[PDB]
Amino acid sequence: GVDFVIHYKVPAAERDEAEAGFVQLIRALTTVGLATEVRHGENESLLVFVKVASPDLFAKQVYRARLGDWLHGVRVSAPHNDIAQALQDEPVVEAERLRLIYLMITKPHNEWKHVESIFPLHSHSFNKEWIKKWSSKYTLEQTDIDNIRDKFGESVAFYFAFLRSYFRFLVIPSAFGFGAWLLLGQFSYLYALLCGLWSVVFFEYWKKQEVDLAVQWGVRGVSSIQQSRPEFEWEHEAEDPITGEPVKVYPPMKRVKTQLLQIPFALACVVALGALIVTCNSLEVFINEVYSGPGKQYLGFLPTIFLVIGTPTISGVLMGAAEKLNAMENYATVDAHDAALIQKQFVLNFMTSYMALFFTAFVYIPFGHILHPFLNFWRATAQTLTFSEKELPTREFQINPARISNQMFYFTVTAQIVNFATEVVVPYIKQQAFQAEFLQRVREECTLEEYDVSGDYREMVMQFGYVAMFSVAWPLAACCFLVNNWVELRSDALKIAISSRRPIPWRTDSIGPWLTALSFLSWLGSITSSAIVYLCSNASPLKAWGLLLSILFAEHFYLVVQLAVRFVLSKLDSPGLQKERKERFQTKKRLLQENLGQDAAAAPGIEHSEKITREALEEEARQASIEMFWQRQRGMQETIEIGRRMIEQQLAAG
Amino acid sequence: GVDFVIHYKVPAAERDEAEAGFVQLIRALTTVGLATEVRHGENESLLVFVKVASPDLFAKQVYRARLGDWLHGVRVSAPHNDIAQALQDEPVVEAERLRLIYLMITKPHNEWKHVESIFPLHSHSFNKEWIKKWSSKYTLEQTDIDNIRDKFGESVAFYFAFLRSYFRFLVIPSAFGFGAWLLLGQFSYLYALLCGLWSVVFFEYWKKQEVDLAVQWGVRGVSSIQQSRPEFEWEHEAEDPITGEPVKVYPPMKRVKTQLLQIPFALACVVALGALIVTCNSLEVFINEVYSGPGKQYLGFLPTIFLVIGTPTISGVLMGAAEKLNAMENYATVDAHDAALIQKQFVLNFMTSYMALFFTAFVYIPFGHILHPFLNFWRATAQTLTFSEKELPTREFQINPARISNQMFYFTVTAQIVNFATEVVVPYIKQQAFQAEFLQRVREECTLEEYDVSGDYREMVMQFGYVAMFSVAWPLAACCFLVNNWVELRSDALKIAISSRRPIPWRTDSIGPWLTALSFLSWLGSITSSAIVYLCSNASPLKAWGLLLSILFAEHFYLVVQLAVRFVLSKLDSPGLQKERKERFQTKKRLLQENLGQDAAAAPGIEHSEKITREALEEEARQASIEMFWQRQRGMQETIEIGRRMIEQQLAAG
Ligand SMILES: [Ca+2]
Ligand SMILES: [Ca+2]
Ligand SMILES: [Ca+2]
Ligand SMILES: [Ca+2]
Repeated sequence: GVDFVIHYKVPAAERDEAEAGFVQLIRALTTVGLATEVRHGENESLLVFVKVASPDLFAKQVYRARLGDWLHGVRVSAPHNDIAQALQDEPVVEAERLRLIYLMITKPHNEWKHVESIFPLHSHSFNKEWIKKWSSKYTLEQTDIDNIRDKFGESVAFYFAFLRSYFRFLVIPSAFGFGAWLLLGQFSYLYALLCGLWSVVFFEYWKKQEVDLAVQWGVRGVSSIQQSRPEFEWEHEAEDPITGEPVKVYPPMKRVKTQLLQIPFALACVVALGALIVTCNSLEVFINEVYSGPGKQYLGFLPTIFLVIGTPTISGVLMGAAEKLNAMENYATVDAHDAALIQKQFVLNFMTSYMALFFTAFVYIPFGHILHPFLNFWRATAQTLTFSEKELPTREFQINPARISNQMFYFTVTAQIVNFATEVVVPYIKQQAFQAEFLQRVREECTLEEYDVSGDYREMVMQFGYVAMFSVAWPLAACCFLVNNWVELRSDALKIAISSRRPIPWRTDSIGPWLTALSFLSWLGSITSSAIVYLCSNASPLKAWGLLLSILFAEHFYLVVQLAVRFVLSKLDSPGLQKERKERFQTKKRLLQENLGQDAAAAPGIEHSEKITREALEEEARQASIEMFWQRQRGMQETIEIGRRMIEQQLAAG
Repeated sequence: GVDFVIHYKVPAAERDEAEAGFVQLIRALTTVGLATEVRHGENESLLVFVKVASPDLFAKQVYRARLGDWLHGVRVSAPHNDIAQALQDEPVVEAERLRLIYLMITKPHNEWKHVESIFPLHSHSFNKEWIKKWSSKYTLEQTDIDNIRDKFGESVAFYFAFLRSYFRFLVIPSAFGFGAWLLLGQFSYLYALLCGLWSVVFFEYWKKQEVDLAVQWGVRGVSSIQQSRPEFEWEHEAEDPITGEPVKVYPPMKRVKTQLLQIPFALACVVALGALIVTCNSLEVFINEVYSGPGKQYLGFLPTIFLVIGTPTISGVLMGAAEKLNAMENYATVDAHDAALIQKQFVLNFMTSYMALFFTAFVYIPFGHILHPFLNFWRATAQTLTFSEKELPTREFQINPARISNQMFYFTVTAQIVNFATEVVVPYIKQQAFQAEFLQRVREECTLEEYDVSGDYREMVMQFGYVAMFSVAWPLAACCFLVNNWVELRSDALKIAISSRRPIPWRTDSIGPWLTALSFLSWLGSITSSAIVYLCSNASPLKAWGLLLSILFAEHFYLVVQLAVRFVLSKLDSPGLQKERKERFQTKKRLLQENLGQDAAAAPGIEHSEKITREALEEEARQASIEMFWQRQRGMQETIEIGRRMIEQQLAAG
């Protein structure tokens, strides 16, 4: 097991001595401001190793960070022992350390004229047992995820927390999905209902989980604490309505107006990518269904090639408009900025993941006769390419309902197998192609890319969409994903260890933008599922009332289930919210104890009512100093006897 | 201006001396336990006047109440001056006083074997200027509502706060409603969209307002503080997960199961009342449209008579099932119990308010030919009643599309005019029929019923439903309500003063159950409006795609607008939530100041990095006591020069 003695590593690119020297000078000048540097240079770029010297001055800042998080309400419990030494009963976590030191480097004490990167080194001793402990287990445990947070951070930890929770909830649709396939058959108006019921439950349950995890890990509300973006544009400067600190203000409603440009942007993505996909699909239909002679197997690959060339090209242009629009929307924090870019990308992701299926389930199978003009375009076009005047041989366009079954098999089986290769084997091959002890190891790790949680997030989010929307045409889809996800936990853990450098510890109290993505896919999947069932069941397909009622009932079934599930979960106890609400109580309680001598939160004796008589006496006397207003027959019994006397008097009248 | 010197009044019914005497004895025995009693008896029932004697012992309990509200998080700011006398810079409010002693009277220190009632006396001096100041103003102000809370309480105050906000938001549909009527015409697929847009805005805006009002009045979360119901059934006893106090527990999910019986209950109400209303409507059609000879004007009243007899009779039975089901659901607090009974009643209210219109807009006008079997039933039935064998004269059933216009005129004009009479003139007539100074006045006031906020709440809530659902067939409806609501503010204030006794000060942080009612009416009104537009426009009415597309677009327009409005409002500042989040900050800040000497929330000088060198020296020495692991070239410049030396060395290779 190889060891490490470094906290962070800073490589400074060496182009020309003039600026490279200046870079090395002041970067050193600043780093030594608070942290030790040992600078050994390898691979034509100098490597500045940085670690905290004084542990006394470090824990003084770690504790100061604990206070900051607690002050703004991010941390549930204060470190109010007030002595930093004895406060290490809650010891400094490696992620907590690595994060806080990263800040000292990356706070406004740096970022420095094209520094190559800043990254911590891995822990081979930890990564070994990591992939080992998980490859032996059939079932992961919460403490395993807690360990992930400890060494890497909540940003990485939540994904595994999400993937794990999504994995076990995926058992349910694997159950009645197998049962639907085994008994009920394809296109069942029952699996769709159970799929909608499931999607609502899993989503609402995970939202409830995120609060608990945020409280457990003490990151609840960390999103509005992180450093604001440098290139954030602000019109004026005011006071924080909470903290009172000088915050730079930019009109929220002015941002809302700018964010309205996502509506035409989204349509542009649906049109651009959609036209690209529906075109390749028409070729796929023309080449296979409509014959076109020898070389068909050679020709069959050609439309697939168009996708590979077309997708990054068209979406790359659209991404430029996204990145440009993202800056215009002007986000205060790095958290909000990257979360908005991801949402913009989701429209691109949606198209390149489902449009092939939409074309099949809503255009191809239920109608298909509208594809004839598309087919003729390829008929004439291919004739030109042939160069020979003779017509390409042709046969009647016949609709094959097995198309939706073949595509679903790809996305659920074949596409997931080539995923394991692309996500793991291809990066590992790159290492093989590349092919003191610290330095060689550090050379290696310097090369790798930073781990991106977003890539792993969408792979599962887009996968969920397949279940929510198109699994009614292939009920065995959930089972294929269930198997994949077990390996996905292992595989993603494996690539973090050896295929990428250790990511900077970063904190979030939610999966973020992916929540809306899941929620949208779940809703649209209620319309999609039922609509597919009606159209693909194959009486004449009466689009008028037949299609719309199927959608009307299933969508409203989804909406009612939504209200039902939330209602039930709202009456269940929530550990996360209970902790925060209890600390707040006791904190308020403590001040009361200190201020009032422990005695607050009995009833006076009857004899005290004589003191009551005394106060009435004192009132009368003060009024006696000075008409009907002050009348009292004082004493307990005097009133009783008068009232008693009244009782027999009133019956005397009767 | 007549004055008062009493806080509360307790009349004890006198039937037979044995129990009436026992009632008078111990009720007195208990009342004097903490409060003064003067007992003068009038109108065959003894009147026990109760007021607080010791003002020193009273403010000691008022302040203790302030602490209680603040401790549980209901109050934003503590009364932490700790001296009750100087804490009257926030003086004791009359409602605050009256509420707290009502508790003193009615907590488990009473309720006492059929005590007639317990109620405070009005303030004629205040009620005079009340109706005066509002009858002079064109526009009410927040401070006017604040005054209402002061003398009556938040329960009464919220209604007027709701009515006022609902009144001014009702200006908007009065605007484009007049415009739709003036220009666009009836059944416009544009007013409906603006109606849905408006309903979402007003509702979401009011929800935001309730938080602010709750914070302003310091009642935020008071619902889970009030005394639990005596007849609440509890299985076991545990500790409050927050307070730690012994709370009696009843399984929430066991209640959820019991609450599932509202689904068949609702259907029973829709069927029972629905059958009753659709029957009277068939008579209305038979008597007017289908002639039936002389006495038609006399006969015309007969179906209306059926409604007046039928409605309280059928719904009275259904209410018994509601009251029975309500107890089974077993609610912990009186707040939750009455809120659930109101929700059950809403189904009855919904039917008796809109079913006549549904019959017109969905059965009568767009079809009507399905009414022929209903008409024949009355044809034969009337023949039997006539006693003469000769057939009743008959004429062709002809559909009149002006029916929906006539009914809408009733509900918006005529029904609101007879409302002013029933809600104000009829109670005032009752006083005229009824026709020392303390005695005369208190005798009069004892008779009056307790003010019910629920009655005034539904009148406006059911009115809102007319706008949200059926105003597209009568766009001038909002204007008629706008005029009514201005008077409604005045009139309801007038009946509280003279038509009813002063209500006990009671606190809530929301309008409660009416929120869901408004939200449901707003949603259903999106389907109702568009469906009405399509069906009542009057090509053949293709129910299949035509009706459903109209609903599909308008409902989804509603759902998207919902997300849009919430998104916008979520980026606006909320005064209520800002106060609570700031106190929590400063409270946490204060403890930090006390504990750490005011100094927490600069950067060390470069020379300190020599102390950094010192700590590295201390590390080495301790390791020196004891291979590649501990390597350092100490000092700022030693690292710089080595790195510098590396620079020209690496270029030498090149
Ligand atoms: Ca994979
Ligand atoms: Ca992955
Ligand atoms: Ca009225
Ligand atoms: Ca009213």
